[PDB]
Amino acid sequence: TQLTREQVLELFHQRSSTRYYDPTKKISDEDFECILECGRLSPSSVGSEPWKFLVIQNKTLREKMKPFSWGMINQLDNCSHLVVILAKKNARYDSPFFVDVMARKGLNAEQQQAALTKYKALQEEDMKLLENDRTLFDWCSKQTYIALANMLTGASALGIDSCPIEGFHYDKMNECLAEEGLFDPQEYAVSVAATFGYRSRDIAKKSRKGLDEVVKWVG
Amino acid sequence: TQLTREQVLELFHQRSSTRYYDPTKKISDEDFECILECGRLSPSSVGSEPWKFLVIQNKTLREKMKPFSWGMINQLDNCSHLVVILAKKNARYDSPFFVDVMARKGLNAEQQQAALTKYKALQEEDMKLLENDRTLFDWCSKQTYIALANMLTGASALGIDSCPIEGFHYDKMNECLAEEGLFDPQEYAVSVAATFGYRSRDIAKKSRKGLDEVVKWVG
Ligand SMILES: Cc1cc2nc3c(=O)[nH]c(=O)nc-3n(C[C@H](O)[C@H](O)[C@H](O)COP(=O)(O)O)c2cc1C
Ligand SMILES: Cc1cc2nc3c(=O)[nH]c(=O)nc-3n(C[C@H](O)[C@H](O)[C@H](O)COP(=O)(O)O)c2cc1C
Ligand SMILES: Cn1cncc1[N+](=O)[O-]
Repeated sequence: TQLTREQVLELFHQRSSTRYYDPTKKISDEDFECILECGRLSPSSVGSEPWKFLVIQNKTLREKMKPFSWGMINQLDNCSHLVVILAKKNARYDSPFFVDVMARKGLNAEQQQAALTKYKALQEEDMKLLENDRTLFDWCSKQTYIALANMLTGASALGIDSCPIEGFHYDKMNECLAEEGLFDPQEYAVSVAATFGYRSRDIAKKSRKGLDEVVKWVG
Repeated sequence: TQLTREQVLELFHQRSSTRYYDPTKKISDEDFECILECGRLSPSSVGSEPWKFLVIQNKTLREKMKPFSWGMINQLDNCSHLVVILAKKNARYDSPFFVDVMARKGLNAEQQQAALTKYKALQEEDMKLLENDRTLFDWCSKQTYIALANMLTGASALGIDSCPIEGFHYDKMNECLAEEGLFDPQEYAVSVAATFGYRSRDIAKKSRKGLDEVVKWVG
């Protein structure tokens, strides 16, 4: 809630991508719903919250993922928890989805007419999102990477390890989770995944480009 | 480094988007560098780190932004620090950019060949990123939203308020920054921005969809 600079830097050095989990250690129900709160509470362009979290604990569905999920093939066998983050498809400014967003903010017919104009200008001319489905979807998916990041960091502050995952066939992952009836494929699609658990190896050392290469100061 | 579930929950609850900053209060050099380290230390797909952070402290450059940055037009004057995050354009697997990525990990001719095969599978087959230029830029831009999230969370842990920013004309933010020589527009493009400072009003109440509609457990 309040940390020193030393405690902050150590929080982000200690967070590593964990490829090897101890299958004997499970995350408690309490710890993991806290990790999920970190995602839920995440900021979100125009409060859109365009995410759904699938917690994949069924072991046979994990096995069914392995043939197309080379980026996590062994982690699927040993991680405590697997989260697949979906992102909202077709989140147009004039959609029922954004009517839900305005309703959660209590906007009158006037404030709605102002908000929709702002949504429209953000989507249509600021960010050029309405070119095709993929560009609008990728806008929501970006918001979900905020939720992903916060879940990795909250987990690590709880002493729980994690690993973000893009290494899988996205079309096959979308099909397989839709055929289990886990989400409506016209409404949502897979954005990114993450495993969680307790590492079985030492933390690898951070390798990054230096601060002088990634930062540019304009005084 | 290690918090409790209540500590973690308030760390993410206490962060909110600040639209009103105290022009009298400035972030320390040491406090901000630690914020920037939270970004630098963020995870990224295949270690790509496809970001650059422009810290816009120049006051008259901030003024040029106001005509096309309605999302932050009040914050521009009073915020302590403004960061504009760029994402790499054309980060193709076979590009010089990924030679740097492989170099930073010290990969032999055989290890580079395996890594190149994995990057190609990821980009062409799994995520279908080579459809056009926007799909590939939007992938790198997603990674930058991880960096963005961690900087907001690091700020909040240091007592520093923040607001993430998409409310500007991207076309005109790009050209304004590129014509002033701050990045190469064929190599990078604006992804998202964020202000940092100390709030001048009260923290508004968190409003989020309930955990029971954003989470679906699969047993
Ligand atoms: C969105 C995203 C997707 C990633 N996908 C995978 C993956 O499928 N499998 C994996 O082992 N690592 C994956 N990584 C981890 C990166 O390779 C890792 O973040 C990077 O090499 C830096 O290492 P560090 O996170 O340990 O600091 C992914 C990272 C991100 C942010
Ligand atoms: C990527 C991103 C871009 C945003 N752009 C803006 C913006 O331009 N101006 C602004 O005032 N708020 C902006 N917001 C803030 C959101 O409106 C805010 O996160 C959301 O309404 C939830 O409120 P909270 O962050 O206070 O919890 C942005 C949020 C995100 C994550
Ligand atoms: C992204 N990805 C996919 N497979 C492996 C990775 N990695 O980040 O090393």
